[PDB]
Amino acid sequence: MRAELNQGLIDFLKASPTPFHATASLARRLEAAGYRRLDERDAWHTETGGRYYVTRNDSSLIAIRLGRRSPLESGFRLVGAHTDSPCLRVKPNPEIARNGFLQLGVEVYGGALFAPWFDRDLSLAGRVTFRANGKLESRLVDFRKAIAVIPNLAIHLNRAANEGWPINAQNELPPIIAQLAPGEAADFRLLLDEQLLREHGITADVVLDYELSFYDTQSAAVVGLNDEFIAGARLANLLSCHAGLEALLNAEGDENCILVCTDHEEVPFLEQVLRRLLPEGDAFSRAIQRSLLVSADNAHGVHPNYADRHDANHGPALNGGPVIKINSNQRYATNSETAGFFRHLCQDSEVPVQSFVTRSDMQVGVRTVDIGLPTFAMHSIRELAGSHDLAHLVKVLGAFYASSELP
Amino acid sequence: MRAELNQGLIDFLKASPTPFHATASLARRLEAAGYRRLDERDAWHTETGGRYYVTRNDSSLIAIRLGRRSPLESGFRLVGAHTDSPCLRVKPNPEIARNGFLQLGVEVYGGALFAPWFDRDLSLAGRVTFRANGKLESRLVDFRKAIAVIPNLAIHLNRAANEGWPINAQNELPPIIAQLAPGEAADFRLLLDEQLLREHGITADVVLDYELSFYDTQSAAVVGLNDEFIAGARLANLLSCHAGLEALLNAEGDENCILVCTDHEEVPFLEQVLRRLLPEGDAFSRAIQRSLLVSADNAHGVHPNYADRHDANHGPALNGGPVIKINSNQRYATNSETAGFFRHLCQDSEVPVQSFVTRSDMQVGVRTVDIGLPTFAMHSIRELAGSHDLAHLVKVLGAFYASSELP
Amino acid sequence: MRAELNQGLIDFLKASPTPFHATASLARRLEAAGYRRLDERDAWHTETGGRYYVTRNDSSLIAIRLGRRSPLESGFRLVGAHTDSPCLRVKPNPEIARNGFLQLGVEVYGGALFAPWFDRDLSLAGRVTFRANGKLESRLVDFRKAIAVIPNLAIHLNRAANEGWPINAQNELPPIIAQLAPGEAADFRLLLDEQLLREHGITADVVLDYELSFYDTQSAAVVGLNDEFIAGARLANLLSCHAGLEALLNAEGDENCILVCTDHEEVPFLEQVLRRLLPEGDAFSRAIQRSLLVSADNAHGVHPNYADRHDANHGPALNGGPVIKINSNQRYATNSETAGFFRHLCQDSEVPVQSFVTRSDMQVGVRTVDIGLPTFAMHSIRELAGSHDLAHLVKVLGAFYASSELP
Repeated sequence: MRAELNQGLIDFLKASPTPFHATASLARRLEAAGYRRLDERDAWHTETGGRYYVTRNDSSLIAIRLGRRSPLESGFRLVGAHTDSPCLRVKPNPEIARNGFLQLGVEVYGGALFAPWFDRDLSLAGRVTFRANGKLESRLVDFRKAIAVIPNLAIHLNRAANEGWPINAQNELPPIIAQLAPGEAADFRLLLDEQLLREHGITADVVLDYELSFYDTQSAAVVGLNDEFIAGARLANLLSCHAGLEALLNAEGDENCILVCTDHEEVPFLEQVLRRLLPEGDAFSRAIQRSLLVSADNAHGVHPNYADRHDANHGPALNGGPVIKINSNQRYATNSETAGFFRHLCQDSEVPVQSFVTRSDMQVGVRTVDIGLPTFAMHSIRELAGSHDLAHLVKVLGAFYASSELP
Repeated sequence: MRAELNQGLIDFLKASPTPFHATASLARRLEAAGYRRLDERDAWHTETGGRYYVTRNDSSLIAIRLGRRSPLESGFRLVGAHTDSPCLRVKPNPEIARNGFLQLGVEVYGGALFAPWFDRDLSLAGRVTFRANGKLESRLVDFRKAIAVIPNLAIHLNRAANEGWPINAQNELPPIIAQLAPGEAADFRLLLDEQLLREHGITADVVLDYELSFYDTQSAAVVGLNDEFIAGARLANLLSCHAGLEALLNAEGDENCILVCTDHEEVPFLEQVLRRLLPEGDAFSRAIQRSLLVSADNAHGVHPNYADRHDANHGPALNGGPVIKINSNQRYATNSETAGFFRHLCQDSEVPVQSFVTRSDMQVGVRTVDIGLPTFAMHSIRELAGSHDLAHLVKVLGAFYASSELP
Repeated sequence: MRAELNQGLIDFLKASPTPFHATASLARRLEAAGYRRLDERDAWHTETGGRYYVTRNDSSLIAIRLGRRSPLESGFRLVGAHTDSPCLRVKPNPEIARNGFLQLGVEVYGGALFAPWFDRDLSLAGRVTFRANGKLESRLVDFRKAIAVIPNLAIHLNRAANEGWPINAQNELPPIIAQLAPGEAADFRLLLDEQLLREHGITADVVLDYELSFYDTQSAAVVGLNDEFIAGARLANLLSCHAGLEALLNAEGDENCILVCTDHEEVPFLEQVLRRLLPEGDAFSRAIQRSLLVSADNAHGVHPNYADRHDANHGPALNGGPVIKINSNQRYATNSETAGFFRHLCQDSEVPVQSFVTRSDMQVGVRTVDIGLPTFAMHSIRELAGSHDLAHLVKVLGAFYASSELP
């Protein structure tokens, strides 16, 4: 699957600057493929062999493909990933006016590496809540244009820059967006009002509150001498969202398949949705003990400039296939049964597979295997992954969704 | 003057990833406007009204517009800038093969800020010297494609990351360009030999040596909510080269005008060229003491996130015009006469002008005014300047080239 | 409201030295309003228009108003607060007899500020479990009288006292209660036995175990030149409990309303109670996704003597209204929809509203808005809040409970 798979990823990442936009993008694909949307507030609706999806807070999405087999006989095959990434979010009273500039105060979301955010052309996107015609409403907004930058202090006025300093997020991260005339008031909510007009044809009476992320206007791209790598924001964790969605949509077989993409993994929806697909009593527990969750988030590749940060025996290579993550050591994480099963699926699929244990010096109750695609620069504004690995992941996720018996 | 000057800047930066490429791009524009090349190795016959340029080492360039009066009487009007910028250069035996990767060893050129170089899509460009058909030759090469990246270490594996660490250039900076093998051999010279074929049709007996810089594939761009800023690598000092050239080519009047763009700022040609424009004896000193040099670098704008790093009285603004830079501790730097003359040309041109001396706790013999366009993130891989400043500098350098005479 | 409201608070604080006493004070008010206690051990027979409350461990309480529309169509309006505060609790073998005194060993509960506990007139209260007539029983006890003090070491014997020292909880906090005329054994359980007699007229065979907090005998009070402030212990979080209860008892409309006042916030009852209010299966998830929780905890006012400890843009004022708390790094916390809904509710009730994110350098699945009354000196033994703010919160919580539409 190429190449086409990698251009698909690049398009998905571009359409998905934010968990909201990721979720909307997953949704449009689910709907083009015949999946029907359920609202949790309504009575469902639900039919053996139906394909459905449900969202929560417009930022988390569960897709459900019911098969022929009873879950009380065959369980579910669940794939889990997450729609959020570390980033910079605009504060609720954000306007900072100094030395002729307008800046926006930000809060750090997740474990963001701060340095990489400097000297990048940033735009802004996310959810805005407002009142129009007596109604409380929300829409998504994406400025698209490069409107913000967080410049570094020049080396000439910060000479031990390369010796390193403790980056103060409060002081140092606020992006510059404009210059103000001598002259003039700053109103960020008025700018969101203008953006609602331009993007949706809507005129808000009052803009109330928002969840708006800065993001890099540089698109993801295949890089390297033989196109071995992909570079881009949000590879952790939209690459897995995309892989999982692609495997669900192409899935063969008779199994009950679930794709769970949740928000806030960088900080009950699944349980609550699964309990609604089941008769109650002992059904939930019987279904779950026959099920398996493949929990897909990125792993660290052994980095050649920082090799000793890895276990010599457990250094995953980019383009070396999914990594089974061991920490034995957490409750419902990889164990011998789930690791073994996954490992056998890889060999059946002719996909190489790696191992990684989190190095010796540095809830529904479903069995799980924790897996990751090897990744460098995790939590930077621009990460690096293998250009062969999306294909490997989609293939092994497809095999999982069609798999007959678990361990 | 609007988009056109800024778009012209963006095109010039994109054609000029290296001092060699900058020189070649200035030479092509000068030839298109009728300037002819003088070879330093040969006798020159130079006339009143002539338009010439001369290069040295293919990385430095002086353009000469002779007016109707001898420089012995009317002097020269010189604008100085530089073709080089801080960057990373490939070492002469650079292949590093570890953890399945091919990396290239690099040296830091100039006072580069290291951090901003991480997680960027890099290409490579510069001079290659080789033997073809027993002839020693050189050409320029630019791979164009993003073939390299210097990944950050993931936050998970470098958790104090945001608290700063002294980046080790020898260990941390070598870019990844490919995956090998095994036991595939790596030969960078062979790779240059292929690029010589692909780009120039040239076969090459042996590739001997090279001067190659990594550079960002992301183009420069107008950014900001009201398009107030320009972001790009090499704004220091290519912005000034371009302004000077645009001023030289368009300047009214008939003065003796010189544009000097030299390599190895950031670390005799001028004197040796200008001597050859004059008769023997005392002519040189006479013309020089009637001349004035505007030495155009970039200045630090007062940064709103780091504002107390400037003098409170001498904080220049992006888009507030050229800055006259004072340093009494020189050389032949700005003095009252040269600063006065510049300040008066600005007022006549209706261009605003600023001043700047450093915080008080931080040779031909030609009189000089040291000026700069205000700039943030000097010596990063991506700096920021004002989108109105280019027009301002071109106007005033234009008035300067048209001046008779001196303060 | 007034004035009455503030005296009502002062009285509630006085009757509520412990989570057990706060719970019994809420219970008594709820019974006098006609709400009826449901026992979690029993099957419930629950009716539209009902009026109920349930306690667990005698220290958490949930009050329920059932309206005539089903929660499946209209959701619940929940307000959450907590009955506990940081304090010093008596150890299980606590008698310390030294230098002629009797002291009681203490445990620190919550993140209490130590310094403020010194040089205060303390009493003692809480739950005593004992055997009387062979049977195992609990009662609440409150000594009322100032029986304990934790004195500072004098300046003369601690001359660097004002330069700060690390207060050791084990050694420095044990309060003095008496002098032993030795004599003379020290038996705390006997003392507790005498208090049971004095306060309840029961005679106890043996005192087994207890949960006893020291607390300040100084009543809460209106302070300030214009009576702008309220000072007293436990304003975090008994102000919110009080305001919630007042809002619930006076709420207009007939919506489904919950007041949840839980123990141990400072360190499943809600979920387990809500399920019993609904039919089987899908009713729970439907009701919840239609519900909203206003989670009411004190927030930090910007302190004029320590202002830079706030974001200069998000520095909430005492008497400036409830504060909407934003922290994007929490799963079911304020979001743009719940913030916006609450912001508009305040504007519609004519109540001023503020926002707070922290400085950037510093589970039933219900949607939530986290709010707080601006406060100084949490969690001292004596905190400070605005004397207008209780009125603001009671109004806005009234409007929420009377609100048909939820975000």
